[PDB]
Amino acid sequence: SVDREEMIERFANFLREYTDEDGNPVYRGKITDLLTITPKRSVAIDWMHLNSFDSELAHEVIENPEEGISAAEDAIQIVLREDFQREDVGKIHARFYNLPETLMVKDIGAEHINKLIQVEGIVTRVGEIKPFVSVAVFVCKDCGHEMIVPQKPYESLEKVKKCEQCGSKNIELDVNKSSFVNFQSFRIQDRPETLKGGEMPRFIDGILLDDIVDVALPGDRVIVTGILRVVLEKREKTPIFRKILEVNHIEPVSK
Amino acid sequence: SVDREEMIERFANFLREYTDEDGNPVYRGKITDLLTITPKRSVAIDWMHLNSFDSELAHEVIENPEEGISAAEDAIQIVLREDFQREDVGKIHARFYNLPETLMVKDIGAEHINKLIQVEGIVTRVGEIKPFVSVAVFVCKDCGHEMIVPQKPYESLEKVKKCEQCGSKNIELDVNKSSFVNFQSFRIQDRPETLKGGEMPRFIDGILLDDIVDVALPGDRVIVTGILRVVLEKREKTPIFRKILEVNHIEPVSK
Amino acid sequence: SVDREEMIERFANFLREYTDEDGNPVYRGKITDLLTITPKRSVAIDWMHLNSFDSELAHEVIENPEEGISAAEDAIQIVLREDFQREDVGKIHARFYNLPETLMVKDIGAEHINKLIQVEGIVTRVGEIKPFVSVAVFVCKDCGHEMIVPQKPYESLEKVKKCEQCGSKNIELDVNKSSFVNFQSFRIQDRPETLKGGEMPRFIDGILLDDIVDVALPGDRVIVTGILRVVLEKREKTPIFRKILEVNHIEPVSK
Amino acid sequence: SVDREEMIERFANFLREYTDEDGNPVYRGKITDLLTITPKRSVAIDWMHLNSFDSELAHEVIENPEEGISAAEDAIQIVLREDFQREDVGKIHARFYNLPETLMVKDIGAEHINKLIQVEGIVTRVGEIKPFVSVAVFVCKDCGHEMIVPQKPYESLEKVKKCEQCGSKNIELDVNKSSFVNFQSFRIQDRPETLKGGEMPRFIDGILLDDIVDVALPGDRVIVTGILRVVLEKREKTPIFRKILEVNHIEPVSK
Amino acid sequence: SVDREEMIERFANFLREYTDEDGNPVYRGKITDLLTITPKRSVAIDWMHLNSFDSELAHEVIENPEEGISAAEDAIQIVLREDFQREDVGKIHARFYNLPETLMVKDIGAEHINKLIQVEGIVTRVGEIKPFVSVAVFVCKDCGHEMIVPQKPYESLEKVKKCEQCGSKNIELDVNKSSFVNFQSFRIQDRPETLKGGEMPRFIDGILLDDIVDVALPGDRVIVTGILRVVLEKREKTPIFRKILEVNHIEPVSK
Amino acid sequence: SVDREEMIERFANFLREYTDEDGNPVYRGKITDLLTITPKRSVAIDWMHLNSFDSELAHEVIENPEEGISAAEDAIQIVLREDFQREDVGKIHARFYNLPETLMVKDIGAEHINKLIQVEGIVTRVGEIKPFVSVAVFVCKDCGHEMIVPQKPYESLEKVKKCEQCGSKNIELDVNKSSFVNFQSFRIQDRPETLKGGEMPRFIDGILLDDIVDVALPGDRVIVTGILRVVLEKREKTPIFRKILEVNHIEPVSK
Ligand SMILES: [Zn+2]
Ligand SMILES: [Zn+2]
Ligand SMILES: [Zn+2]
Ligand SMILES: [Zn+2]
Ligand SMILES: [Zn+2]
Ligand SMILES: [Zn+2]
Repeated sequence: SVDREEMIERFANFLREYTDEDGNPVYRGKITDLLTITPKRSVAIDWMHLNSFDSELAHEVIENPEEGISAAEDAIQIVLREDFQREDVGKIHARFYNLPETLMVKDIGAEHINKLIQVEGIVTRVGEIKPFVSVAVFVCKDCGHEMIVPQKPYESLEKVKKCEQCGSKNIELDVNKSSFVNFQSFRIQDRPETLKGGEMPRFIDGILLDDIVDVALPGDRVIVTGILRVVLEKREKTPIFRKILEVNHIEPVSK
Repeated sequence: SVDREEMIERFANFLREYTDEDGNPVYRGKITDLLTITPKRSVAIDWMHLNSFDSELAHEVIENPEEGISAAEDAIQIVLREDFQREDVGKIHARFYNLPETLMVKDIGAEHINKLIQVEGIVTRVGEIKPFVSVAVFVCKDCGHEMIVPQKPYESLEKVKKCEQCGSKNIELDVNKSSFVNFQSFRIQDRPETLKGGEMPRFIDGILLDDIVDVALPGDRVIVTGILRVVLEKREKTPIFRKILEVNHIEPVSK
Repeated sequence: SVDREEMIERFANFLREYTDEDGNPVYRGKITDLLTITPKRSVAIDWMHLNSFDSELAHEVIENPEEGISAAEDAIQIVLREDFQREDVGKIHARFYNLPETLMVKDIGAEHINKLIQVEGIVTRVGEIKPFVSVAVFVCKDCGHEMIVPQKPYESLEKVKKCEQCGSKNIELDVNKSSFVNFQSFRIQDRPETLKGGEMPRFIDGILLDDIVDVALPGDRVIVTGILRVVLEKREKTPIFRKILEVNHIEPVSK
Repeated sequence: SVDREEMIERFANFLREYTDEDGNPVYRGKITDLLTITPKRSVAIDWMHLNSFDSELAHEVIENPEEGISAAEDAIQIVLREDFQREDVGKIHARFYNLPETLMVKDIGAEHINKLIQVEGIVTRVGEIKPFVSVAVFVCKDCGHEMIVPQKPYESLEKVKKCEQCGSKNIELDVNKSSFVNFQSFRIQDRPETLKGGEMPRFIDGILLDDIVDVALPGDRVIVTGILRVVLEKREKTPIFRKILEVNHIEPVSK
Repeated sequence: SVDREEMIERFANFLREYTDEDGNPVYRGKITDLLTITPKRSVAIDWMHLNSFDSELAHEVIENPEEGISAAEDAIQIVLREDFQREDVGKIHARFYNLPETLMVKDIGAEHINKLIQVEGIVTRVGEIKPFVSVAVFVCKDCGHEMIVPQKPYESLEKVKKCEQCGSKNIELDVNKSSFVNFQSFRIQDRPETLKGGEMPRFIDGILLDDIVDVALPGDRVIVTGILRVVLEKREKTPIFRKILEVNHIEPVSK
Repeated sequence: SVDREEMIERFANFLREYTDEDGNPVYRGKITDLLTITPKRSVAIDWMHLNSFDSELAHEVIENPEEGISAAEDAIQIVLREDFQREDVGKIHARFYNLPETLMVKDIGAEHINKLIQVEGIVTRVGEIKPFVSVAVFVCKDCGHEMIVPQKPYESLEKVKKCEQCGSKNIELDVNKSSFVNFQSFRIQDRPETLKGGEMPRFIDGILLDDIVDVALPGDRVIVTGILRVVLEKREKTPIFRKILEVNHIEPVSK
């Protein structure tokens, strides 16, 4: 594998040095679009650009999308600070698109768990848009100590009943110090055009966070990139799992 | 930010010194209307008046509506005592209206949590009117000690199983010493006129207390000001939240 | 307020000394009607009579109906013993009627909790008639000690898991030593004649005990007097309350 | 009241000495009918006979039907042993009929709890016939000790988690040593002939044990004697009760 | 009663010595039919044969069917070993038929609990055929000790949370060492021919094990012999019971 | 029985030495087909081939399919390493087909528990395809120790609340180190052609793992081989069991 520390360096270097056919550093341009009047909160990164620049790294985001995306996001922060003199910008997402192989909902299985995959499909359902705690801060009601606990949208809420410093059992979730972002579920199934003869469309539930929330409604067909995540079924006692697609990138397709 | 102590002083000074086009101190007049035969229990404050008089403070009520409204209410109490020789008047509400930006139900999201927002919409549902304990007094059944515990209409009831003085586990809610006000839920969604082409109306549940209860019924379109509050969903184990609008001001709009 | 001890003295003196236009002590007469063949178990008291005789006390029953009615009932017991030579008569109810202001079901709110109110309305529902334990006696299955615990018809049953004398956890409810009276729920809402133009009738659930049970059925319009009581909603975790009218006096009205 | 010990003596003396118009000791005859080929398991006792012979005792069965019926049943056992030389006969029921006042289902209330009452009515429902443990024997799975615990058909099952001798928590219900009798529920309501003008028939659930099980079906109108018993409603937390009629005697009436 | 030890001796002697009209020992013949190519797993025993040979014992199987059937089955095992030189044969059932009195479903009651009864009726329902653990073997996951716990098809599963030897709480049900047989429920009610004039057919649920499973379907009228067993109703807190017929012998009847 | 150690040796020798009519070692060929471009993850083994080569072993897979299949799979791994110089190949399934006796769904019973059986039938239902943890790895959140716990698709998930090394109660399921395969339920019942005259089709639920998942849909008639497994019914307190067929081999049949 590729070191975390090192992976960032190669991502920084990719952003600032990759050029298209005419020599324009495209990622410089994109990183610039984070600074305008009505800015963007994320950088869409074309996998093919990355693969042509550093294919070893390109493969490591599909194999380890977690440390990969995190590395890229740190890198974006670096070039902002070093090259644009901007430190006080928020979380900026790294959103990879246009992956080598694009598979169908029916093709998704155990061999994808924790790996970035591209999926074509059609949106069947969309949730209402609720707040998610991306980072919860628990404050000790007694000694006043603060504890930072990042959360995961597909997992359950990780509380902490005991104070890490004084050890009192009087703790609460501090909504002001905590970090919320918009959250939205959606369902996506295989497109009935690519199927049948008497076949059954399979589906997959997925989640959308922050800036990519609300991009789609029922009927829209889409290409989405994401991580395939598993979580045990309701009862929490069967060795069988429920699969959710933590979306990293969406875009419509003109039918 | 602005100090609590200081924030009150600026609010007092705003109430007694702000004048309209002709020089009538309007808030003096309003504070006066608390003392008539069939009095009012609140002072509607026009944000624009405030902004023109002290814009730093005006912005601090939208950013910190909790300490802001509380400050204003204390100030009302001060001018009553100092300028009208009235101390025995009850809780008088500070109700801010006419905010700079007025957003739609569909626009409400994580970025509004704990911030005063203005919302235009249409009332879909209204609850029946129940008593709420705005302040509960728990009395020790054993040593007879009294404990004051203010409540929040959107949160759950905060009991106290242990006596703060003698430490006995025999305590009850004393309905006479406790403070009740009327409570009423309502639902408000985006107005179908400002939507569609095939779009879905989003909604938000909201709460009404004391003097503003029962001001509206299903069908009425309204402009409401309030705080966007979050509370975890039923199960209390998912890091996803339910959003409620603790209303600070309502008024109809003649359709 | 008025002392409990003293309040009784003034009620005794009201019963035996108040006379109508011709000088007949009406309450002497009423107290007498408790002693006939098919006696009554309560004395209806006309508020106006009381107000004209002792208005300070008359106001204290509307403000403190609990200690007020209780005081009056003790007084009845006194005149029975002192003036009729009767000690072995049961609980005799004090039932106040004809109060100064008579409000509607829609007018009932937080500002009435624990205060005697008069309400006009129409009966929508009536419960089946069940036994209520007005006074429960718990007996220790071990040391045989007896403990008296008066109950409230709108509250839940107050048990006692521990023996007050020997401290054994083997206790039961002794049905023979305990005191039961008939109990009956009913619903009353605003009369559709005093409403609408497109308005919604509000309702209130209420309870009837002992001699006043079974006085009314669905369709009958009535004027009832009673105490407005609150109790938390099902879950027992929301600071919102359910309101029940513990009836102190009912009478039909010929429509 | 009348002593238990003594009450038996007067019952024995009633059975063997009471004579009708011609001098036949009727209860001797009845007690004799317990000994034939297809015997009876109970003695029907005509209240009027008893009242004319010993009215003090006759009133004590209506006031204390529990110790009264029990006394009578012990007495039957005495005359069997002393006068018929029969000891090995089973439980023989004392079943009182023809009481002074016969009231209607709608008349039944809190003033009857634990008192023998006569009721006329019509059977609406009958249960299927299940076994009831009239006496449960619990055996210690460890030290083999036996404990006798009589049960009540309207109450719940009284277990015993702890051994009275060795104190082990390994105990079970021994079906062989335990005593079972047939049990059958039924519903009886006021007869529609004795009602209306727009009136609602009230009902009461009742239970039948052993030899009187299966005596009636839906449609049959009956006069039943029995004890009015109370037991708390489902939740077991409201001071309101459910009333059941533990039947002591039934007989049809030719409509 | 009759001793267990002794009871077996008389059963052995019955099997090998009872002869019909011509002197053929019929039970020798039957015991022989356990040894053929497609053998039987039970010996039907005609009660009348037994009664004529040893009526004291014949009555003890109707009074104590549990120790009686068990005794007979041990005896079959004895003659197999002693007279046929066969030890490795499985559990062979003793299935009694043709009892003196044959009663109807509606006649079955508390006076039959734990006694072999014959019943005529018609099959209304039959369960699907599931495996039952006739003998469960629990193995200690820690010290590897094995514990044998015979089960009852009408009772619940008797686990054992603690190891009888080392006392560890890590135990599981070992499916390989445990003994399973086929199980099948059925319902049988009184035949509508032997009823009515406006009468209601009563029913009884029953169970079938091992070789007698699947012998009947809905519509078939049958004569079954079995034990009447009781078990408490769902809640497990009312002293009322549910009755099930543990079938010991079935046979069709040509309608 | 046959030793585990030894059983493998005989299986290795069967794979590499068994030849058909022309002398081609068929299993060499099959093991070869695991190595191509789009390889297979299992070796279908024809029972008849095995029976003709080593019938003692052939019978031991039907009697002990668990240790049998496991032995065969180890053997496949041996020939791969020793004869193909391949060690890094995954789990490869041993899938036995064409057994001596092929029985019907209605014929399946307690006498098959834990034995490989062949079943003909028709597919009625098929589950959606979920991930199953074939091997769970639990990691200690405290001392970082790893524990391997193989799971069973028909059983429940076997957690481990205590750390095997440090003994901390802070443990979680590590999805990355854990092993997942696709899982799919299906229902199969007797074919209506081989039945009736007024007969009822019986059914059996079954499970498919890994490479054999998704091979069939409702309507397809099939011959499947598998293990008959039992597991207690929902409540987990009745000695009755639910039967599931852990499929070891499927194939369609052209109707
Ligand atoms: Zn702390
Ligand atoms: Zn205290
Ligand atoms: Zn005690
Ligand atoms: Zn014991
Ligand atoms: Zn052990
Ligand atoms: Zn550890």
